[PDB]
Amino acid sequence: IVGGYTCGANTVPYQVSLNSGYHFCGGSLINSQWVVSAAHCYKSGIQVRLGEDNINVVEGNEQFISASKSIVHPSYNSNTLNNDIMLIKLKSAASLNSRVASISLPTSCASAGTQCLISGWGNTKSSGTSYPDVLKCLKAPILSDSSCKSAYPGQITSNMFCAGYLEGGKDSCQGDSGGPVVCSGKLQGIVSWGSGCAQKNKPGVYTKVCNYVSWIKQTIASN
Ligand SMILES: NC(=[NH2+])c1cc2nc(-c3cccc(-c4ccccc4)c3[O-])[nH]c2cc1Cl
Ligand SMILES: [Ca+2]
Repeated sequence: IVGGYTCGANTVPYQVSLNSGYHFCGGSLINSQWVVSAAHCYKSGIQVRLGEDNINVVEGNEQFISASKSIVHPSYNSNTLNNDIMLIKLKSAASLNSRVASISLPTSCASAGTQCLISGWGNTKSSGTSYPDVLKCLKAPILSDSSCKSAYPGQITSNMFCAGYLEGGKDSCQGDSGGPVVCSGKLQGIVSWGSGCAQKNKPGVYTKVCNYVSWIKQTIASN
């Protein structure tokens, strides 16, 4: 997260870190046994780390659980990143509490101008690589579809939306991918892609979760 702030330990209880010996992507807990992340964050050997703040220090509250299976969306396109969503089933259910809680799925899509909270342990520099130990937060609005398509002509599908600041300076970045975009307490987006981080007129693009609620529910119900 570039231009953001320290969230505060466990103030984002649904945030998870996907780990394979290092943190590579974020994700969101939606119930005690399933996490939603981005399809391009898929790899085998994933350990989901819940209740984290400093990802390099066991401070207490952490629960490390192995993924039993990862389900990348069948229509995920790695060249366009269209349908960039994946569900991860945990080997055992997590113990929920105030520090580890799930976030709700939306019932309707959000409108432009909605202010949302984006969080993660991704890079904090626009130019260079500086990864933080603790969780960073950023409040950012959903942009209009016309501004998004103007920024990324020909690359935005109806399963994506832009959020951020066109002036640059504040944005999500590498390492934040797969993590949550929460608006009014509902999970509306997943950190997906953008051109660089915090560049002027190049906002972040997020997977539009409201278009996948039936898919998520049906997939969880049959697995
Ligand atoms: N808001 C943005 N401008 C942005 C920049 C990103 N940059 C990345 C990114 C860059 C290189 C590698 C990865 C990566 C993907 C999968 C696994 C590990 C790293 C990224 O997510 N993801 C990004 C996601 C966003 Cl939304
Ligand atoms: Ca820790």
